[PDB]
Amino acid sequence: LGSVRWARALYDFEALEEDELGFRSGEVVEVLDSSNPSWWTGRLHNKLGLFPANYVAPMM
Amino acid sequence: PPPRPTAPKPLL
Repeated sequence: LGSVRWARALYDFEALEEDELGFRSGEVVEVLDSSNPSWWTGRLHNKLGLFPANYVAPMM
Repeated sequence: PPPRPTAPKPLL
């Protein structure tokens, strides 16, 4: 499936809605779901949420 | 950064 399990933040992402996982550039995000082309699901610092797929670099 | 996505978000 080519799923992404980890991704590096390329840019800062500010969460503007309650379902969003914000991060700063360079942070390594755990990717839980990479199948939606726009919004991926991740975990970071014990927070779960959605973030833009093209804001990160899949690792490995 | 790039523009935010505008697609509807899936549920979690």
